[PDB]
Amino acid sequence: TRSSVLADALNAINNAEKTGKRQVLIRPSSKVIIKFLQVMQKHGYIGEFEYIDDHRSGKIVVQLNGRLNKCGVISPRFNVKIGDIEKWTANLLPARQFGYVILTTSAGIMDHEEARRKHVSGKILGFVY
Amino acid sequence: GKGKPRGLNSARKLRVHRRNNRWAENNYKKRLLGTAFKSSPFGGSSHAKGIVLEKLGIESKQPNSAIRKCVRVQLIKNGKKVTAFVPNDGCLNFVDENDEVLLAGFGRKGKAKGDIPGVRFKVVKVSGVSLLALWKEKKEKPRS
Amino acid sequence: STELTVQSERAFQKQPHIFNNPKVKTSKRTKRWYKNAGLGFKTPKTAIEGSYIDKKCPFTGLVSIRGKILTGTVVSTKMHRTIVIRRAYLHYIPKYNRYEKRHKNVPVHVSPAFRVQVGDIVTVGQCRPISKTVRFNVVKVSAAAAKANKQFAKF
Amino acid sequence: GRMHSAGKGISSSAIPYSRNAPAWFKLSSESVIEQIVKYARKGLTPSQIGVLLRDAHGVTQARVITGNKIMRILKSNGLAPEIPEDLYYLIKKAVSVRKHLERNRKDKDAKFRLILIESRIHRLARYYRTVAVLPPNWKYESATASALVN
Amino acid sequence: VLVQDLLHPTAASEARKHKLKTLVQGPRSYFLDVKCPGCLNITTVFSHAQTAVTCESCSTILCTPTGGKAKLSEGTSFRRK
Amino acid sequence: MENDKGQLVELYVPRKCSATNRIIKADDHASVQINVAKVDEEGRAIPGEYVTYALSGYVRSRGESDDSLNRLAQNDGLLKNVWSYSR
RNA sequence: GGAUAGUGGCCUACCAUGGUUUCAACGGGUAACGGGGAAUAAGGGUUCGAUUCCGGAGAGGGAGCCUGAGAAACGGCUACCA
RNA sequence: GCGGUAAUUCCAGCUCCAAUAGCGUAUAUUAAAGUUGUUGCAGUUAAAAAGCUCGUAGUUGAACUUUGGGCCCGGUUGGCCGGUCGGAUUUCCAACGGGGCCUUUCCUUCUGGCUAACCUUGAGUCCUUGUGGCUCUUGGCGAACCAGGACUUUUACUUUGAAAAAAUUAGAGUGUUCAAAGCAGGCGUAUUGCUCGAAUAUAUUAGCAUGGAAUAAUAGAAUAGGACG
RNA sequence: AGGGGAUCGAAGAUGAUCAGAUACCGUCGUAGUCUUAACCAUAAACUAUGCCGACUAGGGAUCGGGUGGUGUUUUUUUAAUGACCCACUCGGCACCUUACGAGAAAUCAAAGUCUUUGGGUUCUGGGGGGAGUAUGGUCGCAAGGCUGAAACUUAAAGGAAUUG
Ligand SMILES: [Mg+2]
Ligand SMILES: [Mg+2]
Ligand SMILES: [Mg+2]
Ligand SMILES: [Mg+2]
Ligand SMILES: [Mg+2]
Ligand SMILES: [Mg+2]
Ligand SMILES: [Mg+2]
Ligand SMILES: [Mg+2]
Ligand SMILES: [Mg+2]
Ligand SMILES: [Mg+2]
Ligand SMILES: [Mg+2]
Ligand SMILES: [Mg+2]
Ligand SMILES: [Mg+2]
Ligand SMILES: [Mg+2]
Ligand SMILES: [Mg+2]
Ligand SMILES: [Mg+2]
Ligand SMILES: [Mg+2]
Ligand SMILES: [Mg+2]
Ligand SMILES: [Mg+2]
Ligand SMILES: [Mg+2]
Ligand SMILES: [Mg+2]
Ligand SMILES: [Mg+2]
Ligand SMILES: [Mg+2]
Ligand SMILES: [Mg+2]
Ligand SMILES: [Mg+2]
Ligand SMILES: [Mg+2]
Ligand SMILES: [Mg+2]
Ligand SMILES: [Mg+2]
Ligand SMILES: [Mg+2]
Ligand SMILES: [Mg+2]
Ligand SMILES: [Mg+2]
Ligand SMILES: [Mg+2]
Ligand SMILES: [Mg+2]
Ligand SMILES: [Mg+2]
Ligand SMILES: [Mg+2]
Ligand SMILES: [Mg+2]
Ligand SMILES: [Mg+2]
Ligand SMILES: [Mg+2]
Ligand SMILES: [Mg+2]
Ligand SMILES: [Zn+2]
Repeated sequence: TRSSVLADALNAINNAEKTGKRQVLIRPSSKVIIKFLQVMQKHGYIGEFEYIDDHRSGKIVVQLNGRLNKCGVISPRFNVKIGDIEKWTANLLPARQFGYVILTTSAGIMDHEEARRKHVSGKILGFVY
Repeated sequence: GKGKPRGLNSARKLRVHRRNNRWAENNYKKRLLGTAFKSSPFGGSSHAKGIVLEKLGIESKQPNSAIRKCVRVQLIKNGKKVTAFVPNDGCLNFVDENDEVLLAGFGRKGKAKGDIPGVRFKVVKVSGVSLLALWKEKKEKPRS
Repeated sequence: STELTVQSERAFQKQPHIFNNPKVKTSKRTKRWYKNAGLGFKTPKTAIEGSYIDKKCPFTGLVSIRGKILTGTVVSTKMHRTIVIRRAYLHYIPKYNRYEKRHKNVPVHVSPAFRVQVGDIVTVGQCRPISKTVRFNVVKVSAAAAKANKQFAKF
Repeated sequence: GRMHSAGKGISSSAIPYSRNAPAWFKLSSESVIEQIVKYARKGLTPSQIGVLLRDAHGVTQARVITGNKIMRILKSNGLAPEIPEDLYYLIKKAVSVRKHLERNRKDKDAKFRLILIESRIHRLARYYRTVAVLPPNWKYESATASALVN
Repeated sequence: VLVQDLLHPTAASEARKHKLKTLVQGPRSYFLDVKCPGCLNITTVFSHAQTAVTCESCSTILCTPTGGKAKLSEGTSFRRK
Repeated sequence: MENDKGQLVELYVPRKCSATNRIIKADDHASVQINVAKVDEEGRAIPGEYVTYALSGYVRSRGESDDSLNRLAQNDGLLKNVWSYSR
């Protein structure tokens, strides 16, 4: 049974890109998926996306460009202690100058750079590059 | 995920499971079972001193043909009996029955050396002096 | 616990030094002392209204609450006038960077000013060693019955 | 997918987007609630009623023409059974399977099947029991099940 | 393939698909008003009846149940809505 | 890939698949670049002057070379119908 | 209630039947004093700490106790064992 | 792996190599070891999926409930000017953050004590044609927190901070002749004395105190024994 | 422990074969093979491939179910039926072709979406022997099942593929 609804949304996006597609249907969407989708978008890693309203949990159509190598999820949402943020980005980003660890914090779902700027931390959602 | 838990609360399962599986580590299990202290002719200690019971001529393994000079030694703190090799040319002439000798391991973590069957130790001293010195003739075997 | 009898001992039960002079014709028979335990724990009316003795009652007795103020949930009410609570907590194990459920049972005194039942969340205040195991006293019930009456008969 | 067998059958009602209307549907909440009742008065399960209302009448979904689910309507009018319908039909079935296993102590398949039905029963009782629709420590015993259902 | 409109699928290729695999789901069963000229009124049947729907007044029949779509009783007529 | 002070560094900025905007690297010797001729009034095809498209080896291997070119050239004006953005 | 410097099954009397446990009780092992710490350097870790500082315990083994503010003291006494 | 007669390997001579006041050997442990795998292993055939299904403990568990829009306030980098005798502040500017309002929006709640802040304004105005600007009391802001009452669903996570031994560790300062160290020392009238120090960081699980309200739990009103008065 | 006991047939006895032949082949044939009531709990019990969920690629057959047709065939008077044909769609047992992708390879629509390493969960392995042995526990009438060590020994054992 569906354990992470986010996990499906990322792996879907990932398989689209890999296969050269320019869009994906995803199912079933969530507040969290949207916000994660939103961060990637803000940073260019996908185009526009549309929420279609089945009278249920939602579907999403993402339009993706091809700037995307990987968008991954972090399966237990481990707590990060703001100083540990460095250790995550390093572990799992390609270089120190681009790419993002995106994570959930009391002050919103935000990438680590915004997290750094706002001086907050929390739990780790996933990543983009 | 194949096969380990990934959950945020599966820490206990993950420790236990490790503990359980460490017992497949040959070094780990000997450490905790206390094999050293229990079996093993030395205490678990680096050398041991014993007494020379008889001089053996151990025939070497294939593909090698030789007589490997050795000694049966009874460990002083132990009475455990052990056969040990007497390194270098001659040197068997430097020992004698009832002589005191200082045995050490063969650097092989237990386990026999090369073509010598059974032997896991080598002689380092006799009557308080050391082969090496006697061999290179910079010292002499003591009176009695 | 207590319930009934109140004078059910070999020794006459009384609050110490709370004299009621027989010569003086009073209309309540027994003069009763109580206190406000502090930290804003309301001394419940069952204590002031009460007639039970209990010298380990935080409100009518000779103990005091000072130190830790813990909450836990009731797991045994077999002991006369004392209970056991389970205190859950997740214990962090660094190497795996996750947690494991742990618990501790804790024995606490419970004043007959309270009617506790298995399932209730209860707030307890540390007091002086009250027995071999008990260092705690039920100070408020942050519960009730956990919906008991709402499983009754059929329509 | 499918809790007690290898089956992967995706298969259900595809309910309509339109949560109100049917616009060609006249009548009234008044009418079909009355309808819901007299049916359940004959001794009909809510499911049966939903079906019965779906075919002979126009009742697309009872919950749309009426504000409520069919079982809730029943409960309100004081018509709800001692235990929920689905638990009932599990117990009723386990009874019929057991009654057969008693007559056929050589039918290992039936033994196996009984276990499954009861394992589903006990898990469902555990649910209802959690949400107060069954008294705490309500329990299915086989020695007493035959009474429960007939 | 490689680039297409998931948001505006063609009605045909949407029509051939399974009811739960359309873009948003809906049924593909209909209702109908059904009459046998012996009587003067119109009962409303569901295209997949299961219950052998008996007419308003006359115990006649109307449709037997099947695997899916109910089979309507031989000498009759109907409209969809 | 600029540097410390504005200077362009790291030789060579690779082409991209007109279709997937992924890099077309050197050993990608299955990729393609189609030069399509600009033409003037009454036929005639204006030599040395093209509408041009590139196409990754990936895409052509996956057999998507023909559909993808269709869409590309058509939303430039060199095709008139043929390609449906719906299915 | 007694005893204690004093809380407390600490002990006694009466009364009750409780208390802990797969979230591992209870039992066994430890060539186990605990800690500050040591060694090994991508990180995560692994292994070690009798031993300069803090805490605890002991004075051949057990128990008892005198003096005294403070000891169940051993460069104090008493007894038994060795 | 060499040695059974021309031994690149033994016993030596010669010469050469490596580290050098030091170098070898034994035992243990650490790194290599992603061969214990949380990060991060492997299990068709190399070692390894229980014959099969049910199932308790345990781990895990779909989506949805204040979002959007408007207004003010004051911060810290950075630009372009520098006014000024290296750094300075206003306005032009973007950028990144904090707070507080109004949007249908408890902020625990009364009962006063307090008021710092403007819907105020009472006069007018230093002065750039004036909302640029602050002193200034007589109708009109709560919450900023005192303290007395009366009552509060329960957690995880994260933040900042308090409480915190030294030595060790990281690390600043200082020319123990260098250095390991040490916490000294450095200037003069070196005849009656002047003076810089003896930092900082880490210190985590738990407990304490504060801010956040995403993620994940908990509780709520359905035989109404519901909510406010 | 009863019944049954045609057949085939561990054991046994034979005829041949052979240097020998306790066998292969032939003959006789006990248990057994079948059934009831109870035991036993193991098989290369095999796909040598845990389960649930998602995604990633093409093709023609087939099993079940359903939908669509001024399709075919059955004649009667056209139908209704039925069997058949075409298109589609769920869910099966499989095959074909490819490989973006995986692997040490053989190969693999999973053995893919893994150093760009995290959906959930169960289980097992950690060089080869010693050995599924010893010992204790437990189950069994028994045979035996489950659980299951070490000392010591050893430089390979092993897998896939290539050429001979
Ligand atoms: Mg093993
Ligand atoms: Mg011998
Ligand atoms: Mg009791
Ligand atoms: Mg399914
Ligand atoms: Mg299951
Ligand atoms: Mg169905
Ligand atoms: Mg007592
Ligand atoms: Mg008892
Ligand atoms: Mg255990
Ligand atoms: Mg010790
Ligand atoms: Mg230790
Ligand atoms: Mg120590
Ligand atoms: Mg010691
Ligand atoms: Mg002492
Ligand atoms: Mg001594
Ligand atoms: Mg004794
Ligand atoms: Mg003493
Ligand atoms: Mg002394
Ligand atoms: Mg020679
Ligand atoms: Mg030579
Ligand atoms: Mg030489
Ligand atoms: Mg060295
Ligand atoms: Mg990790
Ligand atoms: Mg391995
Ligand atoms: Mg194998
Ligand atoms: Mg299997
Ligand atoms: Mg959820
Ligand atoms: Mg802190
Ligand atoms: Mg310090
Ligand atoms: Mg027979
Ligand atoms: Mg025979
Ligand atoms: Mg014969
Ligand atoms: Mg024989
Ligand atoms: Mg087996
Ligand atoms: Mg097979
Ligand atoms: Mg296919
Ligand atoms: Mg048909
Ligand atoms: Mg060899
Ligand atoms: Mg071959
Ligand atoms: Zn009719």
